[PDB]
Amino acid sequence: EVQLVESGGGLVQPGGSLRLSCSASGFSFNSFWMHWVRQVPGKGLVWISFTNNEGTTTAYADSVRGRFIISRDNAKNTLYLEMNNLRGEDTAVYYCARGDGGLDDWGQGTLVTVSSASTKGPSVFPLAPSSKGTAALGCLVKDYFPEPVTVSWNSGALTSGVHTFPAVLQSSGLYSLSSVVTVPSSSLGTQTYICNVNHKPSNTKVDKKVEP
Amino acid sequence: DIQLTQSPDSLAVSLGERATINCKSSQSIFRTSRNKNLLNWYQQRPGQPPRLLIHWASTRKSGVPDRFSGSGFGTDFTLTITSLQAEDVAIYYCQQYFSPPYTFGQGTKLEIKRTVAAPSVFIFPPSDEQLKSGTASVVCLLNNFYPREAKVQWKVDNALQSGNSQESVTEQDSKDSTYSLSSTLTLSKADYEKHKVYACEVTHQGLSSPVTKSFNR
Repeated sequence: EVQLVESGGGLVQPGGSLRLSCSASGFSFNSFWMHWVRQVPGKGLVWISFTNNEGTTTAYADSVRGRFIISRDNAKNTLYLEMNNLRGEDTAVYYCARGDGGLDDWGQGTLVTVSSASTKGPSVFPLAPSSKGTAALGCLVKDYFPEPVTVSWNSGALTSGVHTFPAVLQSSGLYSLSSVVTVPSSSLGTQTYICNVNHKPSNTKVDKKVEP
Repeated sequence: DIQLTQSPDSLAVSLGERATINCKSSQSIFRTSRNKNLLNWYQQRPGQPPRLLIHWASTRKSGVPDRFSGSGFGTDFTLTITSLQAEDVAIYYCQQYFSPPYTFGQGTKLEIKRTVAAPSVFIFPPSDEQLKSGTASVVCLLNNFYPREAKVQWKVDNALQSGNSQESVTEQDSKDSTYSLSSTLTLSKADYEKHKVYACEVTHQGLSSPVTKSFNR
């Protein structure tokens, strides 16, 4: 297997429209109720909408009724959420889930950012280990908008001891974050360390080698 | 509509102990046919989608450990987590599946109380590539510590900095129950080249006396 995948989220101007999709696989989609739930970053889960097996019954949260439309293409194994007249209070991660008892098999979610601020790619700077048994190193991902940014180390071959910090909004209104990793000092002579930064909203993909 | 009120908003319980989380509904969610209270419990772990734990107020989803159990009737519901494990770090939400809108409670943040862990302190000078750009970011890292309470102070040539630094804390680790923190000191290329000693001083429960990490420009 059961899989639910949300897509179609991105930066949109206030007053704008956006269409979210939820692709279902590994089950008989047409036999289940489908739900949309949203989460404003750092806040709680807010139920947004649901549709029954064939889309004959639909319901909405008060905050979205009149602007949003839930629909399903059972033959295409897809749930949709058409969002109109978007406002800052709609900025959230949007999740889809299947019914029965409650909500199950929630997807990773899609981020919807409602803002008039420009898309801006980050600058990636190394946080190099010093010569002065464990060593720390990282990448500073600075001055971007909107969220998100993803960071991986050695193309995903390095996961242990990695801490990617939550992004913080700077005084400028641009986001900034650091991703760090503690490694054995014994590896610093031969082991290469590369942070793989991707900022899909700006088409910015950066691989940066951090050397001591 | 139906309002779901959770209590407390946040909770700190020790490893191996029991956590008790309340959920009160503004009205009955008991469906006479089927003889069930339509209450769900979800767990949302740091940086993860929510997971269904319990449906029909007391029916645990298959694969969910028996340490999790739901109870209650009418308007008063409870989620109990016995023998708290590190991987239980999450926010817990109750949800009403009786009548739309299928409303959630505001969530209950569950902090795992663990033994005191001193931070490993690392300092990073601004890169030469960033200095070319006209800005200098100095980074101080506090790695794998418990509890959250930490004092981080920047000293540039022993002069106590203020208003020029930002902090970011990671969510409690699901295996070792610690926090990690970054403190970023931001300066212009000009204000940065005016000084020599760049130091980060860390005060935390685990350290006998405040630790200092530094470099000379």
